[PDB]
Parts: sequence; C-alpha cells; structure tokens
Amino acid sequence: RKDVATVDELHASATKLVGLDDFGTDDDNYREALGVLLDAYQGEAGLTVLGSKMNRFFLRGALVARLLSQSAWKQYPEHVDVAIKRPIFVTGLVRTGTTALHRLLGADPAHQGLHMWLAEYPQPRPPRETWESNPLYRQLDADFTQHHAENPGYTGLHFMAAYELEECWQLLRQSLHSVSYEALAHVPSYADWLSRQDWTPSYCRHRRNLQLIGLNDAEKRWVLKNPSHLFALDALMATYPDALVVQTHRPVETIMASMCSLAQHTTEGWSTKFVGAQIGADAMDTWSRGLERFNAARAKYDSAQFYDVDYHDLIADPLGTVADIYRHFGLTLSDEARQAMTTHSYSLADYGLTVEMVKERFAGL
Repeated sequence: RKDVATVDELHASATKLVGLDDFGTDDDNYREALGVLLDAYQGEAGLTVLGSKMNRFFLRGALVARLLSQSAWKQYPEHVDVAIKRPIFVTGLVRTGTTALHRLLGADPAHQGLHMWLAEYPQPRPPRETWESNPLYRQLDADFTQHHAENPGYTGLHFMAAYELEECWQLLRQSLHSVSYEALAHVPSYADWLSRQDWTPSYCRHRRNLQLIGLNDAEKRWVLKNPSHLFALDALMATYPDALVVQTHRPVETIMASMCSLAQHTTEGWSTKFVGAQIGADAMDTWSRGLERFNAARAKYDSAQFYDVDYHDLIADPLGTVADIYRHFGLTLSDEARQAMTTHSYSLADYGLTVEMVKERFAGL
C-alpha cells in the first residue's frame, strides 16, 4: 500500500539484498533518526503508492550503504591511521554554483573527491586506470547507462555518472541525518527534529568513510560539497578543526522558484501533499534556517578558514575565482591543476510565493 516500511523491515530488506547483518553500533543515533523519519513520511508526507515505493527503496539503500561501510572498515582496519589534512568543504543552496565549484576544486590532481560509485559502494578508491575493468564500477556504471537510456532525465529521480563527484548526503544518509529528505518530501516533524540534533556523531562517521575511501590517496586533500554543511558547521569543525569552508552566494529571490521547480519535477507523482505552495513553504523554511544557522555558527571560528564566493563573480571567471580561493587559503595552484580545471515556465506564484516574501525571509542571508 502507501506505507513505507517499519524499522525492522528495512534492516531485514537491507540484509536480504547483500547478506550483511552488522549495522555497527548506534553511536550516530541512526535508529532514532530512522524512526522519526518514518513517522514523518507515514504521518504527513502524503505519499502515493509510487512515493512509498521510492522512499522504501531510498531508506533500504541508506542501510545497505551503512552495511557496506561497516564491512569495509573491517576489511581495511588501517583506514583509522589516515589523516585528513585541511579538507575543503563547499556549501550553499542549489543553483548557486556549488556543483561548478565542486568539480573545479575536485579537478586538482593533488585533490580527491567523493566519486559517485564509491559513495554508492564504500571501499578504498582503486587506481583510476583500473575502473573500466573493475567488477563493481562496471556494475554501477551499467545501472546508470541503463536507467539513463530508459528515461532521458526529467520527471522523477535523476542519477549521476559513476565517475562524477557526489555530495556528502550520500555518506550522511548512512546515519539518517540529512537535509535532503525535507527538500524532497513534506516531513516537517523530521526537519524540526533534525534542527535540534547534534550532527557531530554523523560527521565523525563521515570522516571514517573519507579515511576508508581515501586509503590509497592519503596525500591528497579531500574536497567535499553538500547542503548539510550550512546546518552542521559546528559538527564539521569539531570533526575537521582545520577545515577550509567555501560558501556560494546568490540572491535567493532569483532562484527560489527554480529550486521549487526542481523539487517538484524530481518528486512528481510521489505525494499529493508535497506539491505547489507546500513545496514553497517548506523550501522557504529549510533554506532560511540553513543560511541563518551557518551565519550564526561561523562567527565563533577563525575567518581565515572561510571564503565567500558570489555566483556572478564565479560565472564570469571560474579559474580566477578558484585562483583567489587558493590564494586566500595559502594553497599553491599548480599548472596541472589549472589545466585539469580548464577542461513550460515556472514562477514564484506557482509555489505560493511573492518576490517580496522571499526577500523578506532571506534578509541578510
């Protein structure tokens, strides 16, 4: 029916799929998170048969990923000795240039990013030249090319190339702590609960996963990108004290409609509640909280570890912006890095909003 599933059922389904049953300890409070999220989906998300099927798939997927990481850590205990030095974290709203920046900073040969297939299947990153011959990479690469050929994007989910860089929610979902959920469904009870949580345990797990995935590239600086960093800066800094954080900026009133339209099209047919004006209301709340929380938390840290990028200064000149980011953080921009780097309608009214409402809610953000 329209029910998603129970906590026990999800664990059982995850184990049924891969045969693993060690979900690790509950030090990241993933069980409570999952329960709160399930209660939200089944009590207020207004999910359809399709919506329930999709979220059941996504939640089982999060637990399967959790199982894979737990097993990987046992297979590679030496991951604990991997030091993560001065990692770069990119964050900001969708449609503000985070993806472009992520790809640019992650293009530096001396840097490393979260490749999609590794986020889907946590394990030490094999040498690049071996991927096309790797059973798991080919396996995942096949799924993409397949689902892609099926429906050329639009109307529903959206996958990514196996070799492309993924966002941190792909790792944080293992702890069921993510702001992705409230941006794809009407789950205010979960959004509220999450706003009161200490993200530190989830970021500690995030780090353990970076240690594992980066086991063969210990000398490379990690580059991450994800919307959660706006909401969990304290946890981020507690886990990565020497982090270099870059925030993208763009007047929200110029992208709110686009943000809602993206959510609408991605989740089309999944719910009778998360549509139109409700998407607008939820987005206004989620992102104003994210930007406000980032500003509030950022004040207590050394400004030398932060950089603000304007979408307009970025688009005009990508390499110049990146060069200034490196300069600001005292990083050397190599020649190889530069080369690698050089390589109907919708409206606010559709979502029950006015430009005045957006400028007001995001005043100073």
